[PDB]
Amino acid sequence: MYSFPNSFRFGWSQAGFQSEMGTPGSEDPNTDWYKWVHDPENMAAGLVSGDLPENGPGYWGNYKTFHDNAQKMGLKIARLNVEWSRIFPNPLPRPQNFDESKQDVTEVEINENELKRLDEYANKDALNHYREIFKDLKSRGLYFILNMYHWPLPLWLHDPIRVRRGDFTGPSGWLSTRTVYEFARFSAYIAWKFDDLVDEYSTMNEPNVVGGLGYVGVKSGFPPGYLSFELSRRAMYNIIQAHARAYDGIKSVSKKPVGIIYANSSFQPLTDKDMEAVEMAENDNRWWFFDAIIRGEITRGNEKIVRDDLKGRLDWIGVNYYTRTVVKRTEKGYVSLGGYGHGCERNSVSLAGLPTSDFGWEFFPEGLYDVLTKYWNRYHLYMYVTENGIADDADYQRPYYLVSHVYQVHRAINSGADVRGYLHWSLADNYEWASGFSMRFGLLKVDYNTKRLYWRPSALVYREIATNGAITDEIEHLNSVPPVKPLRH
Ligand SMILES: OC[C@@H]1[C@@H](O)[C@H](O)[C@@H](O)c2[nH]cc[n+]21
Repeated sequence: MYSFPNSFRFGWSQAGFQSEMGTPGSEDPNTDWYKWVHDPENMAAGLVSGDLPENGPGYWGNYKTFHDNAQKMGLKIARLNVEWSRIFPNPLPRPQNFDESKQDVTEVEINENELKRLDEYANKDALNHYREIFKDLKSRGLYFILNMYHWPLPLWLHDPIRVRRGDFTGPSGWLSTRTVYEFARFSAYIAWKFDDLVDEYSTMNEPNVVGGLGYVGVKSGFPPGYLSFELSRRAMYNIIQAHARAYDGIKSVSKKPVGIIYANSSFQPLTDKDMEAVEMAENDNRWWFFDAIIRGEITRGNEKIVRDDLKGRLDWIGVNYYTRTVVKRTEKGYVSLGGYGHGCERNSVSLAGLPTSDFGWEFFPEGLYDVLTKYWNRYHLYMYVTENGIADDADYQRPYYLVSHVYQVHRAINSGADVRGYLHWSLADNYEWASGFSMRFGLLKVDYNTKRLYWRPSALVYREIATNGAITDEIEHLNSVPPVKPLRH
C-alpha cells in the first residue's frame, strides 16, 4: 500500500477548446485555434489533421454526465479553463493609459468601475452557462482550480493566418502588449465573476509551449506557425508580464491562491558525463521562466535585469509531466536526443527499450519524482500535478502509467515535497490540437458519433486509487513498466 495525506486529492484536468464543443449550440468559431484548424492551406500542408473541434466530446452540453462519472470515480479535484473568446467574442474598447509602443507592462489598473464596464461587453449566455457548469462541479464535492487560459485567443486579438503569412499589420497575439493588457483585465474580470465558486486559480496553461511551438517548432502545426527565434522571445517576454499582471488583477479581487501551470520534461543525462548538459537544459527550459515570475529576473533585449513588477507573482506551481528528455554535452552546449522522451516512434520502444505511447512518448515515471523534487528544492512553493497521462486508445499501458506516476508523487511527498493533488489528463478523450481526435488520452473513451462515454479498465483502476486515497495492495503490481514483449516494436 502507498497511502496519501488525508488532504490530498485525485482528480482531472480538461481544456475548453478540446472538450466543450460537440453538442448543438456549443460552437465557438471565434478563436485563433478554430480558424487555424479550419484553414484550407493548413489542411493541405498536413499542419493540422483535418478533424474539427465542433465535432468533439460535447462537455458544453453534457457536463452533468462527465461530472457523474468523475463522481462515480471518486475524484475530488478538477482543473479547467474558461474560454476567453466565449466571454469576449467581439473586441473591447481601446484601453486608456495604454502606450502600445512600450516594451514593458508594469501595471494595469483595474478598479470596480472598470470591471462593470467590462461586464457590459461580456457574453451573458456564456457567463451563465459556465456558472451552471462550475456550480454542478462544486455540488459533487469537487475542489476547483480555475485556469484562465489554455491556448486559444479571441480572433480580435490574434489572426494566426495573417501572421503565418508574414503580415504583422493585424492582431498579432502574444506579439502585442495589447494582448497582455487585455489578458490582465480578462483574468481579473473572471475572478470577480466566479470567485465564489473557485478554490485556487491558475493564470495560464503551458505558456512555454505557446511561444515554443508557435514560433519555433512550426512542424507541430501550432498557430501562428511563424518561424522566428526573435518573435518567440518577444512572445515569451509578453506572456511572462501577462501572467504577472493577471496575478495582480486577480489578487485585486480575490484572496485565493494564484499559480501557474507549466510544461515539464525530466532532463536526463545520456552518460555520466552529461550531468552539466542536464543543468543547462533545466536553465534553458524551466528556471529562466520561473526565476522571472518568482525573482523578477529577466532578459530584456540584451540586458539581464530585475523587474520589481514581476517579482513574487506566484503562490503555487502546476506541474505538467508526461515524459523525459535525454541530453548530452556538446562543444557548443548540449543537444536533445531523438529516440527517447517525446521524440520516439509511436507504438514502439525507445532506444532504452522503454515502451512508447500512441503519441510516440516514452514511459518514464521517475521523471515526475525528478521534476517535483527539483521545483520543491528551488522555490519551496507547494505543487499540484496538474497533468499526467498517455495517448492510449487501447488502454494497454495506461493502467501501468497511472499507478506508476501516482507512486512517484508519493515518493516525492515522502521526500518532503509539498504536493497537494494529482490531476490526470484527462477524464475523457478530447480534441488533441493539431493531431485531432486520434490521440485519445481519456480514462473514459468517447464515441464521437453518439457522445457516449465508456470506462476504460484504467478508469476502474483510478476509482480504486481515488476512493481509497491510496495505491491499494491489490493494484500495486501496476507500479511497473508495461511488458514490452507483447507490444509493438
Ligand atoms: O498532449 C496531451 C496534453 C494536451 O491535450 C493538453 O492540452 C496540454 O496541456 C498538454 N501539454 C502536454 C501534454 N498535453
